Amino acid sequence: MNIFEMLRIDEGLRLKIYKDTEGYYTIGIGHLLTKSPSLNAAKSELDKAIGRNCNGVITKDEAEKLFNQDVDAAVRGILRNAKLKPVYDSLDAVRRCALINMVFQMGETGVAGFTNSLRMLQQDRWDEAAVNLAKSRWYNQTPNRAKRVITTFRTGTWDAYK
Repeated sequence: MNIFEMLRIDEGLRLKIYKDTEGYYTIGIGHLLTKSPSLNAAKSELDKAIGRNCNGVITKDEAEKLFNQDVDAAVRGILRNAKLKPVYDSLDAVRRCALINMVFQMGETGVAGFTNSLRMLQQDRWDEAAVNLAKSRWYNQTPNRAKRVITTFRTGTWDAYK
């Protein structure tokens, strides 16, 4: 298992514009297009992202490309984030993927607010962090995914992903 595989499992893959769990326009492998209600805005952002007139549809390769960019950007985001980097540096390989996953899903900023959990993670307090992590809107709104991520942080294994 690796980050791509994991995320691929958590985000699914769709070649047509779709609405995510929060109702926002997305495509590919969880690639957010816009928070705007306008499908036109979305089509626009999509064409700008891809570099051609897609008319709401893309190819698999195109999707994978955005995906690569997105994972790369999150890693980097992390590495540049003063609150996040240290955490990431203290974690083992598996747990690193769990952190990237969150960041991909919610943004560096959002993640950066999990102050208490992060601290616990830093200190290797697995179960404590897991409990704290579950006390969140995140958990309450997308429980299955959250559970997967949580478990991963909890155990340092890929069991939740089989």
